[PDB]
Amino acid sequence: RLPLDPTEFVRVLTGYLTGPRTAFHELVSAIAMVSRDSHDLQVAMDHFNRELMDGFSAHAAIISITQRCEYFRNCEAPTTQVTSKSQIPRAYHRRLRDVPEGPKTLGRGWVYIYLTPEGSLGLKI
Repeated sequence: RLPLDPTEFVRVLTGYLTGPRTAFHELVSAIAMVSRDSHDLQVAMDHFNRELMDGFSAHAAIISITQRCEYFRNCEAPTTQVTSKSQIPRAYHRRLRDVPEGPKTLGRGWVYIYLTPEGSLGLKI
């Protein structure tokens, strides 16, 4: 069999989501981006399937990885670079906040630290 890579991880987990793309899709993508190898991805995936088995929704399970899986819990939120604020999805605009110094952890709910030419805007879950 084939161990996981980020792309398949994102496809499997976001399969359980519906509706327009929201910060939950981005949280899935952040979890995939921030893992160090296939082992972290299958930790996150095993936990996700555990939480669905327990009857949690996909959304709850996704947040539950950031809370209960110890690696992702203590992980710096990933950085995305954009040419401007305009290329950040529009629905996120109202929730963007400026970003502190130091640990912008996934456990504390961060998803993306966007990099813009004038500012470093953070998006929470």
